[PDB]
Amino acid sequence: SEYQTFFNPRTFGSGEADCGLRPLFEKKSLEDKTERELLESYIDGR
Amino acid sequence: IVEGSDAEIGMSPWQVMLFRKSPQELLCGASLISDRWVLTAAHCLLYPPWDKNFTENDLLVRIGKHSRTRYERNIEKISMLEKIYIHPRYNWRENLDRDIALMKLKKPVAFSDYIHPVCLPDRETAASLLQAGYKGRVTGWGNLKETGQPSVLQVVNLPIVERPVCKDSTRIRITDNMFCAGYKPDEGKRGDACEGDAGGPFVMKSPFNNRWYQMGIVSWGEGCDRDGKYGFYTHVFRLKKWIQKVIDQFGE
Amino acid sequence: DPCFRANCEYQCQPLNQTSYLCVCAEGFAPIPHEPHRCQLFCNQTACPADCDPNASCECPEGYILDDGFICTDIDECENGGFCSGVCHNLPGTFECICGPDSALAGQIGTDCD
Ligand SMILES: [Ca+2]
Repeated sequence: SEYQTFFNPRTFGSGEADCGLRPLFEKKSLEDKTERELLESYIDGR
Repeated sequence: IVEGSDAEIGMSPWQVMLFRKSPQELLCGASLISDRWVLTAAHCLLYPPWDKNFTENDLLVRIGKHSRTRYERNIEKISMLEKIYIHPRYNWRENLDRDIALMKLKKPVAFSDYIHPVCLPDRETAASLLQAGYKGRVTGWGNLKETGQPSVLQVVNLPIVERPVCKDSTRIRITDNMFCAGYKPDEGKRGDACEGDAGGPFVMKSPFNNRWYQMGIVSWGEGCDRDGKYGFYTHVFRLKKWIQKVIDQFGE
Repeated sequence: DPCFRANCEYQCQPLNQTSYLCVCAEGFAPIPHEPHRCQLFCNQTACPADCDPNASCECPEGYILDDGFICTDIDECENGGFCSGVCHNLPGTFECICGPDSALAGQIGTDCD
């Protein structure tokens, strides 16, 4: 998961580098009950 | 959240509950973006007509909550506000345009399985994910219907709607700082945010890096979950410039 | 009666002929810095919330509305962020110790140093 930081931790605080990764899910290779519904919605009919 | 479902434990580690001290009651939703910064809607903090004109001491920021009412000791953490920052161009006396506000915590919060910050979108991710049909997720402890509350955090996935269609769904003036989402009646599914959910995040999972990005902030609507109507959210990315200004000047 | 020139917020209790003590209603107590004024009180881990009879509840400082319309003490020590040193939790507040173990400094309700 390559993420590019945008803020400066001195004023933003810590956490940005590991943002968006849920300890109980992404970090444990587990998915929530409706997550796939979101990904399925990226389908682009032509 | 109307027509949603119970969230799973740790499903939204960035969800924040703005709790009023007097009287003791849920005020609005919000989100964690770092260990010291919280994002929410301006009208939650400032909008006198709806009994909203809060100072930093008037409320508590509660992070890592699941239950709406139970003081979840050992899980949730109560942080105190050092300063509230409302967008300078937000004017409640006129509209809910630029409905956004930053809250700096006195002390950094400690992350955990239940407390973790959400990502803010970059140019590419914003243009790429904010497209009609694409579904985002909304969470909050607000009302279950227009007209009564949930025991635990509610969650619902809603599709982004094409601007023109949003513009036609209401007589109310719409700006570029907002976007709308929700199912159309013929789509056969329901769901929407409602009173109490404001300030909460509208998140999307990036198919590029598997991370969750906050694309919007629950802001307003006309009633809740009405056919033909859509919920409106503050366009987080279009205000990212202001977010950076505030964090740079007052970061420390 | 010593209560004539007394500015008791709720009620005045004659002690003798030269003194008195402002008292409060069940659930309240004199404010430390303004003894003539009253406010919700609790020295227990949990106390009934003072909700409206006809229900928007109130809790004393240091407590938080919990299930069953009860004000539960906030444990600032386990919570973190309230104290930077050795923290001992108290009903309605907390004690925070720090500084060199040789010349320890203590605070109540506020961070230390
Ligand atoms: Ca305490």
